[PDB]
Amino acid sequence: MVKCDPRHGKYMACCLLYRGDVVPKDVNAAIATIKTKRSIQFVDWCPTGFKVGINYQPPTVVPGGDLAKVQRAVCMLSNTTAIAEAWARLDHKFDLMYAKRAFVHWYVGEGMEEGEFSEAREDMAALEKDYEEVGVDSVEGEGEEEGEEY
Amino acid sequence: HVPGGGSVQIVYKPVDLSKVTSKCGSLGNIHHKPGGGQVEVKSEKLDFK
Repeated sequence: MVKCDPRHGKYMACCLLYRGDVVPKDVNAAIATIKTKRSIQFVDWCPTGFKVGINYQPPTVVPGGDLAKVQRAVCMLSNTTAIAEAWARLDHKFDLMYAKRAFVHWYVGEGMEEGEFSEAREDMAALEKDYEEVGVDSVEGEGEEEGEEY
Repeated sequence: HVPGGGSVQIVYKPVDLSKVTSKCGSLGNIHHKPGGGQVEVKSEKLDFK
């Protein structure tokens, strides 16, 4: 329900949030088999990727409207390297108009400064390197290493 | 006496348009003005220094 594809990076953190007809074994096995899938890839430093909540109470819906009942439901909250493509979209979209100084006069006519505008873009150029570094497989020499097979 | 009249002269006079002079605003020009400035000066290449 963010459109960036989670194949495009690596999970760091997850929270599962169940409601209704759910028992904790069923969940532990749902999580372990997602954990097993190294296609559901996690950053190569993360071991304990999941946090888990379980409510007894089901979601009710509003009457007459588009959302229908289920016996069990799940929300999920997950931090992932794959969203660096949308931050890169917010880079590119800023850079293309700011190279021309397009729409600037509306903000600067409220007395805001060109200095602050440039620091905001600079903080997001740091943010691109923040997502990129957590994306590194904890490299600390001149290459990477492996056992016999993954 | 010699009758038959003396002489009488005709009223006739030559004509000219007097090299007359007026105003003309259009006569004071032969060339058009050069164009305005078609070039951007605000653009920036966004180098992180």
